[PDB]
Amino acid sequence: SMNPPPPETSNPNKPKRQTNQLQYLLRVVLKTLWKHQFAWPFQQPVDAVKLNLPDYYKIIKTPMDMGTIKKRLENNYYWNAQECIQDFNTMFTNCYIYNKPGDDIVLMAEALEKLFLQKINELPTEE
Ligand SMILES: Cc1noc(C)c1-c1ccc2c(c1)[C@H](OCCO)N(C)C(=O)N2
Repeated sequence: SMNPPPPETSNPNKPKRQTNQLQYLLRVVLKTLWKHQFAWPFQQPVDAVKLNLPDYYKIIKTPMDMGTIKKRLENNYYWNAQECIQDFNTMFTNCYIYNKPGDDIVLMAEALEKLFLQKINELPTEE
């Protein structure tokens, strides 16, 4: 029923870094997806109470959303690009797992992912 606490977006005991790749992830990748017309359902954790989806957090045990990702990048939560790329993949994967292959939300995720894969194809090599 109730929503779980959201994923953490800072942690005093987790080592922080900024790499040119993480800068690219925030400035080009996140920026491009965030502003997209299909971004809004992904800009914050799935609110399963408000959506009336009691099974969401019985099914999805590794939630992720772009709001969480944006804050992680802003806080320099990550050590490397892979951690961030992983968060995006988890977000898309959760969507494809919970929802049916027809669904608008799935089609939305697919277009965002297609864009994601384009931008990530041009990730710079490290400075
Ligand atoms: C993301 C995600 N992954 O699995 C689910 C379910 C979502 C999701 C999150 C928020 C919303 C919706 C779906 C839903 O559909 C949005 C597209 O119609 N809706 C009507 C809405 O108001 N917000």
